[PDB]
Amino acid sequence: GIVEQCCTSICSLYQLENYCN
Amino acid sequence: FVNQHLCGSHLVEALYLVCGERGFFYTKPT
Ligand SMILES: [Zn+2]
Repeated sequence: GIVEQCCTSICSLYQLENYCN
Repeated sequence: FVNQHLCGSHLVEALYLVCGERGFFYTKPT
């Protein structure tokens, strides 16, 4: 999920936005 | 925006900031 992308790796605000509602 | 590794509590604080009004969803660890 989020962890793998943004924690484990790094994210783009854009990628973090896939996690909004 | 930060080009950093956002983990644990920093992860959810980022998402609160980034989702705003709409809110977000945090899922269970793989
Ligand atoms: Zn910390």
